[PDB]
Amino acid sequence: EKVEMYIKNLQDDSLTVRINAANALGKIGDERAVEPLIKALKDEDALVRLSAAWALGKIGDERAVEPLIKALKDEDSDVRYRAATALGQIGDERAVEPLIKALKDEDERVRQSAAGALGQIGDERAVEPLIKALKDEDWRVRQEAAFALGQIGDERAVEPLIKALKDEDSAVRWAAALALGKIGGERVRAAMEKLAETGTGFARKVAVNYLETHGGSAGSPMRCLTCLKLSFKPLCPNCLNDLPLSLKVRVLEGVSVYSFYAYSEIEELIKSKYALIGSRILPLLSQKAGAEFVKILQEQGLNIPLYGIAIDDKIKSFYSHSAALLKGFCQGNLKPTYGRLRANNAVSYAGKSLEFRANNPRNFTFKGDESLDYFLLDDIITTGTTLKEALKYLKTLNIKVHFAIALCSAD
Amino acid sequence: EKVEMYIKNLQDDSLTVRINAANALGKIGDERAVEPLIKALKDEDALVRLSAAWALGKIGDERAVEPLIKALKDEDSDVRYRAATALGQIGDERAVEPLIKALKDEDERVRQSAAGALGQIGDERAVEPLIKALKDEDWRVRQEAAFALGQIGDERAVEPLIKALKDEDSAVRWAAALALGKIGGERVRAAMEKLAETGTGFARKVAVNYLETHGGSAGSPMRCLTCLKLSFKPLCPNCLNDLPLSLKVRVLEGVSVYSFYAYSEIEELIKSKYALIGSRILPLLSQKAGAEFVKILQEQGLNIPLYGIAIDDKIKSFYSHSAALLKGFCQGNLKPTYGRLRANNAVSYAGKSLEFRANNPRNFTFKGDESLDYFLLDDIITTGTTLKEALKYLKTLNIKVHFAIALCSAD
Ligand SMILES: O=P(O)(O)OC[C@H]1O[C@H](OP(=O)(O)OP(=O)(O)O)[C@H](O)[C@@H]1O
Ligand SMILES: O=P(O)(O)OC[C@H]1O[C@H](OP(=O)(O)OP(=O)(O)O)[C@H](O)[C@@H]1O
Ligand SMILES: [Mg+2]
Ligand SMILES: [Mg+2]
Ligand SMILES: [Mg+2]
Ligand SMILES: [Mg+2]
Ligand SMILES: [Zn+2]
Ligand SMILES: [Zn+2]
Repeated sequence: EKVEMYIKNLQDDSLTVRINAANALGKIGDERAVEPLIKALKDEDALVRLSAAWALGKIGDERAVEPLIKALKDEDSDVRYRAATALGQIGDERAVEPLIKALKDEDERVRQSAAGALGQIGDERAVEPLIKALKDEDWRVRQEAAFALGQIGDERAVEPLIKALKDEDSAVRWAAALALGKIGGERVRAAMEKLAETGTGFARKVAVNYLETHGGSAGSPMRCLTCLKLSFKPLCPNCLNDLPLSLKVRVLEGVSVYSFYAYSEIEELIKSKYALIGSRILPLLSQKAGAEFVKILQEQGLNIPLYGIAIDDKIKSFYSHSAALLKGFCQGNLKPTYGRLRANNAVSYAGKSLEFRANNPRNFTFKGDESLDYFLLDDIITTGTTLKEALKYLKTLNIKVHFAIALCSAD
Repeated sequence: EKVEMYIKNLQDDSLTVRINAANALGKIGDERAVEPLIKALKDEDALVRLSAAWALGKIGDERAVEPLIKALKDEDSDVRYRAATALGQIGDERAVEPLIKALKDEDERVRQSAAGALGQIGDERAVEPLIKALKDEDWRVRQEAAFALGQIGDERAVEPLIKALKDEDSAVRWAAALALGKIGGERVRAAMEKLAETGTGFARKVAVNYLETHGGSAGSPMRCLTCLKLSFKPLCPNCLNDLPLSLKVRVLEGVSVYSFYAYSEIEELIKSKYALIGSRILPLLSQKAGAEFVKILQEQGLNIPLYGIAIDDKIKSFYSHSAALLKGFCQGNLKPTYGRLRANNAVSYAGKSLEFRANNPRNFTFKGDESLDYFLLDDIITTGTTLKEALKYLKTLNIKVHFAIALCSAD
């Protein structure tokens, strides 16, 4: 590195060489450049003074705090702006009182950068002056003071920030709503409830999102089961989107079988198929799967009306589980049919060997129109025994089965 | 409707007619079918008894509560299961004590359906018996008791549910973690902190998501600026994904100009370009835009290395705003270049008429290799004055400008 070369270039006669040396020492900043840059703050030209101030904040050494405090009283508003920004970047408590005075500066950029620096330092002494800054003539200063109050997290700012939600500027209302959510509490919850209902823009977005996780509280309010956010469906769209959809194809009895999820990735959701609460989760997964499958059929060219057959469930389930899973999957040219195929025995293959499954068949029975174009759907495929049996049985009845869907794959 | 026809079919001699009448009255359920269905609960066949019980819960009339309580002591476990489910669907407090006894049933399905019904009713009296049910031999009963305790929301269940996070079944741990998050509090926050760090599966997912919004609390912890969730980037991927990306194309000086967002949809994020906190939001938006644009170039066939030129920013910004916006956009065959194009005046067109803009030009200056394949990038297009001027200037210098990018559109 050339750190020591740039340190020498700070005392050059050429202005463009002195400036480039200060900017270079801001990127490749070493503690060796701190003392030479402190001297560069007393340069004749303001372009060198502001570049040295910028570089000192980028280095972050506590030695530059006192000369940067003197640079807050500089004749040039660009040098004052850089000194205020740098003081917050360093984060030393000594800059708090000098930065509080900079909040009353003539230049709106110096006021704004001093407010942001006070939030970066996080000292409680800045709370009252930043509350006054929420009534500045420049909206950029108001916005920066609201953001700084949220970074400090002092409750003394709650009522002034609630009044800032009625500001004329959209970015100021947004900064105030954010600051409120960062502080939290009962007065904030009540302000968010009014802002979500009557507010607009990004301020309303913050309020709506805050109430999804904090508000709406009740013993039994409908919530998402993977993130606990308030949601009418047991899986919010964000959580549903995060579920890994892995498409696989196997050929069983000449019929193509499509799976959409791996058992290892949705194990708990599958295990909860006979739970009261975790029941309505599977129709959400099959709706996601059916939407991708309908695109596959269009790419294939299979645009004929198709009729779904589900393996009829027994009294061991809370509701018509297969009917709900099939109703969710069906969309586009897919249409659901109920009670066409049923097993004469209620044996469970879960956790059983391939030998047990092959020796315990479900005696299938078909009851419906045989001239229709069908497809069968089931929740999971482990060994393919159940599907091979259903396909073989319907093939003997001369029934058109275009494909089979097994939502989840364990094979 | 045929409600009164099905009411008569309940007293038919044919078994298949009596069953279909009870099932039909469960879908097209009227209060007129309640008294006939109460009589159908005392049928000789269990298939009629369970269908009448199912239909009574679907109707939800309080008159069926007492005969369904008697149906909890039925000889058939399928009729008991249906009576327990229906009692929770109605939600009458009178079923609480009879359902508490059903938690000790021989059939694991009756115990499970009674636990879920107790959670639907929401009465506090079920808390202690449901806590005992968290130690059932059947994991489906344990899972249902954990879900029911979360629906009641009584704090007496916190410590037994914290012990359920160490259950041998994955769905039971998941149900217990959900129930804890639904109750909330300091003991829950501490249990979520250990579960997020040391747990696995969906139980860990719930814990991680709960801590993103409730935990990690500090005065200045890095948070998302649209949902307040803990996030190192000022916009979490979920919030970034929700931002409406609207691609538009205009031709300025023969050069195609691409925009990716509407000003009306990201107004506050654009307005905050010169704010300290809201600064790093725009490079996130241009990274999202550049990822879609790189797919457009591949579809077009423009696979040549392209070099980005940004309109150089002045001392009015916190950092190199254009450099950060260009660095975020560039990916794939797009490579960034800095300080090649600069305006000799710092006039601001924001909120000015088309007349003001056309009479106040930015005297552009190019400094770089002219033989390169370039593209220019800017944050917003309102009237196209700035872009028409930059393109016209570079065209006179015989410089290859393949296209222009204006992240945001106000035109
Ligand atoms: O590919 P396979 O080896 O045939 O296994 C798949 C079958 O296993 C499950 O049924 P199960 O018999 O366990 O019924 P259940 O719904 O009563 O648990 C599942 O619902 C499928 O029907
Ligand atoms: O399409 P147009 O009509 O030319 O307007 C677009 C220009 O307006 C803004 O610049 P501005 O002059 O406001 O600079 P600023 O960043 O200092 O506010 C923006 O950054 C573009 O340069
Ligand atoms: Mg099954
Ligand atoms: Mg559907
Ligand atoms: Mg500009
Ligand atoms: Mg990038
Ligand atoms: Zn969710
Ligand atoms: Zn977010």
